[PDB]
Amino acid sequence: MVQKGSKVKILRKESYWYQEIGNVVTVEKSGIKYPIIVRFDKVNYAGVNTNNFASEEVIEIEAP
Amino acid sequence: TKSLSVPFLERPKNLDGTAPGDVGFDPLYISDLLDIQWLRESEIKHGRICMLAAVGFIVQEFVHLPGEVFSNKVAIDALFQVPSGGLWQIFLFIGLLEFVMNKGKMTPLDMFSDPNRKPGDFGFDPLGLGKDPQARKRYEVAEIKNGRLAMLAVGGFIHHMLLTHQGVVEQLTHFRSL
Amino acid sequence: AHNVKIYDTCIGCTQCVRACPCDVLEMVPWDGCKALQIASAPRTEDCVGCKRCETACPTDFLSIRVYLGAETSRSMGLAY
Amino acid sequence: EFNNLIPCKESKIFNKRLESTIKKLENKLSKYEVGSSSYLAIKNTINKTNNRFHKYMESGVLCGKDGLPHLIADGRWSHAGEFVIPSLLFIYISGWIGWVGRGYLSAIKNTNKAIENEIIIDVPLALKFMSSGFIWPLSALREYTKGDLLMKDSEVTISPR
Amino acid sequence: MNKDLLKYLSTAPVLGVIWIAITAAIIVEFNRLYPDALFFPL
Amino acid sequence: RMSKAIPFFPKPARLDESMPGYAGFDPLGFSDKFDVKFLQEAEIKHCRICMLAALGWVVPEFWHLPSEVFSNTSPLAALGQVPKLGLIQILLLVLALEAISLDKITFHPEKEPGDFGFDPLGLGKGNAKKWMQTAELKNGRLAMIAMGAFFHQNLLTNQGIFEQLRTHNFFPTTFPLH
Ligand code: CLA
Ligand code: CLA
Ligand code: CLA
Ligand SMILES: CC1=C(/C=C/C(C)=C/C=C/C(C)=C/C=C/C=C(C)/C=C/C=C(C)/C=C/C2=C(C)C[C@@H](O)CC2(C)C)C(C)(C)C[C@H](O)C1
Ligand SMILES: CC1=C(/C=C/C(C)=C/C=C/C(C)=C\C=C\C=C(C)\C=C\C=C(C)\C=C\C2=C(C)CCCC2(C)C)C(C)(C)CCC1
Ligand SMILES: CCCCCCCCCCCCO[C@@H]1O[C@H](CO)[C@@H](O[C@H]2O[C@H](CO)[C@@H](O)[C@H](O)[C@H]2O)[C@H](O)[C@H]1O
Repeated sequence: MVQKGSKVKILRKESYWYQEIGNVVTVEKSGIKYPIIVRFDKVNYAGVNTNNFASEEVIEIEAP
Repeated sequence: TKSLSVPFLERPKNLDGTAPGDVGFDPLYISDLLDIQWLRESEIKHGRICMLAAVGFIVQEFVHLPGEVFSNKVAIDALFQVPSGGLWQIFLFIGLLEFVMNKGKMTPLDMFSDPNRKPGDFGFDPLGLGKDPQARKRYEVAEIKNGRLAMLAVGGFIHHMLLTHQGVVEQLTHFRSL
Repeated sequence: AHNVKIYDTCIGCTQCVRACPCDVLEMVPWDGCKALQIASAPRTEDCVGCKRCETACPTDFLSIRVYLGAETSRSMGLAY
Repeated sequence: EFNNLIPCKESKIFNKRLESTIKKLENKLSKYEVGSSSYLAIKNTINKTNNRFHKYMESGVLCGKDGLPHLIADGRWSHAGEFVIPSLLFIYISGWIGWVGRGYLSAIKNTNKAIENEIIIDVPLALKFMSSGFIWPLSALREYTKGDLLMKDSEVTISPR
Repeated sequence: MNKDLLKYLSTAPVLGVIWIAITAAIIVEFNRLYPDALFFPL
Repeated sequence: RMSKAIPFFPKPARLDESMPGYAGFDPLGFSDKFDVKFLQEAEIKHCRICMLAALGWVVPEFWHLPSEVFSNTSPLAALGQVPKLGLIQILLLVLALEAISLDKITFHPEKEPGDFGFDPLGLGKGNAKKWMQTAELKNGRLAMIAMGAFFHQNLLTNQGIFEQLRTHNFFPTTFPLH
């Protein structure tokens, strides 16, 4: 289960962080189309280091 | 808080007075730039080479192997006289020693990876001269002090030979000033 | 006119609407995000295609997109 | 082979170049007084020029019809000093620089100062890596066979295709 | 030696210049003492 | 834990004592990256080529085929002297044999490395398989080293091995060749 503190690999192809690992910051309730908030070490081209993903778009690596 | 040998300077943090030869001498604070374990190993190794080299310089002035190739009583000139093929065999044998003695761990990153590895200690005491703990501790300091002295001596011997082109003893007996 | 589209990754931050100098965009109610709103482009006949909206958008990739299209006096920004 | 070339010591054009170069310098020398700083400077150039031409003559480097040294870089060992030996020297040095630089980069990534240590170098850490470069070929080879040299293709970011 | 000063001497451009200057000096000094090495002598 | 051949290095992870010719010698660790069966096949193929090559390098010095064309005791010179049609036939055999090895490794990966089912006399059948398997590799490894010697020395001397030893042509006066 993806939850706060999980390390996840990104599977969204249009993402700056495609195939990279980020840290889950929060998971939103339900009904939200992209509830998994992930933070990254690298900034993208716009200068941001956080993005929202669906469950389909991520896969867990580490447990917490 | 101060160095023992240079009393107006703060003691270098990595010199704790434990290691043999330590009188807190590091006024340039090199032991802050470089790893102290690697520095200690390097110091002993430079010392052991120079001890042999010092003896080498003298004995080569008197004793020789057979042949005119192994003549020449000036050590720096003898380097270019002897067979070059022989120097390669020494070099490659030293290479093998360096590899085996250090168990293939030859850099500051890995040489002291094993906790038991201590600078200069290759477990070489055939005759068992350092069986007594107290005697060995004295010998550790004597080894370093003699190595330090031999380093400066060999520095002399070489520069004297470059200046005169005479042997060590030849120069003393026939001392010519500048 | 230029085409402006808003995709469902919008997080309803309002920054595109605030950035727009031609009042092309507005926020409308939505269920899809925590902010309970989405950007909308009801007045694209006034869009000049400056792309300030896209500059403002924090999502990766963008949630608002401007496809430059058929030019008009409005879109070319002519005062003559 | 190399019938279009000749050893520079056998070359008449190469020798004429020496003569003409010196002849120019001796004309320049005649404008100054013996013992003057200018005179001594020109003399040093004359000596240096002579040394260069004689060094090349004694080397067995080949000369073209222009009377200039031409280097052979096809791999034959009689011209190893012209390219192969310089090449080995370059690879050894350049590989060292690369290897120790790669090692430092990886070390600081395992810290909180991953970015700071790129613009403000951790000099002790850097010197440790720089000191360890002398066996970079073996290090690199073992790292390759261990599977520590390369990331998997699936672990590196790519754009859409 | 002062830690803040040492930190300043560790900045990229200062180390950059010092290291390049030493390297450049080494090449200059090799060419000053062993000039005109078109090839390795053997 | 540790390699037998290099006691201060770790045991190669993907090699075992059960393998023929095992001495735990893989310091560069090629067995970690590349497929071990493939390396074992490759080693055996080199072994077999070099054993024939080594023997073939020396036998002509003692006895050769009855002609002038097959009389060159320098093997690399002999290659230029002998009939081209003869060399073509040797090549076609080699190509035929490699077609069979290709077929083995492609369509029969179950088979043991080096196993072409060739044991007419049943020498390594019963309780001598392990022994002969090791003997094959040890003799092959020796021949591989020997072929390094033979090839490079012939290049220098343009003589057979026994001709070199007899004339005492021990040192290179001919390098560089080109
Ligand atoms: C194949 C041969 C071989 C191999 C594999 C080794 C391997 C090693 N040597 Mg050994 N060494 C060798 C031959 C070899 N050595 C020979 C023939 C001698 C002369 C007897 C030495 C004398 C020697 C000394 C004195 C030391 C080593 C050290 C080492 C270790 C570090 C090597 C290094 O970083 O060098 C790469 C070289 C450099 C990073 C810089 C030096 C550059 C050249 C080679 C020499 C510099 C001369 C110059 C005058 C220095 C002073 C300049 C100025 C400051 C005044 C490593 C285990 C060191 C050690 O164990 O430290 C803990 C060490 O201090 N070796
Ligand atoms: C340790 C540093 C390091 C290493 C190991 C590499 C390695 C590589 N580079 Mg990269 N590169 C680097 C730094 C490095 N680079 C820097 C600083 C730049 C900005 C100029 C680049 C810009 C660059 C480009 C544009 C390209 C490469 C390419 C490559 C690859 C082929 C070789 C090459 O073309 O180099 C060429 C690189 C240069 C000429 C740049 C100079 C390298 C500097 C001098 C190294 C800096 C060393 C560093 C300051 C040392 C500090 C260490 C100390 C603190 C311990 C190879 C993977 C090529 C590639 O992708 O091939 C597949 C390629 O096209 N590099
Ligand atoms: C020539 C090919 C060859 C091959 C494929 C092998 C393969 C093997 N050996 Mg053997 N070995 C060989 C020659 C070879 N050996 C020789 C000549 C000796 C005598 C010293 C030995 C002595 C030996 C011992 C004592 C042991 C092995 C072991 C092994 C196994 C693990 C080590 C390894 O992966 O080595 C692969 C390494 C290489 C192929 C050498 C690296 C080559 C260089 C660095 C690269 C470039 C080479 C060259 C220029 C390329 C030319 C290409 C060609 C087209 C011309 C593996 C099956 C171990 C084992 O467990 O046995 C089952 C073991 O304990 N070998
Ligand atoms: C040519 C021919 C001759 C044959 C020559 C032949 C037989 C003579 C061969 C002599 C050899 C065996 C001497 C061996 C040389 C020994 C060397 C000099 C040892 C190096 C030690 C190092 C310097 C250790 C340093 C270190 C130590 C201190 C500590 C470690 O930690 C680090 C290292 C860095 C390894 C003759 C005689 C017949 C005459 C004829 O006319 C022509
Ligand atoms: C010999 C010779 C020649 C030729 C040559 C050739 C032809 C070569 C080739 C080569 C090749 C064809 C190669 C390839 C390769 C590939 C690859 C793939 C690579 C890789 C690499 C890497 C990966 C590396 C890395 C590193 C290191 C190791 C160090 C530091 C840095 C770095 C990290 C970068 C000539 C005639 C000129 C001259 C004479 C001699
Ligand atoms: C057919 C060609 C025949 C010629 C081959 C010649 C090569 C002979 C190989 C000797 C064995 C080398 O074995 C190799 O040693 C080096 C140390 O030197 C080891 O290297 C290890 O230590 C070094 C320094 O000590 C570290 O920088 C490195 O990170 C680490 O991997 C390798 O793990 C090992 O694989």
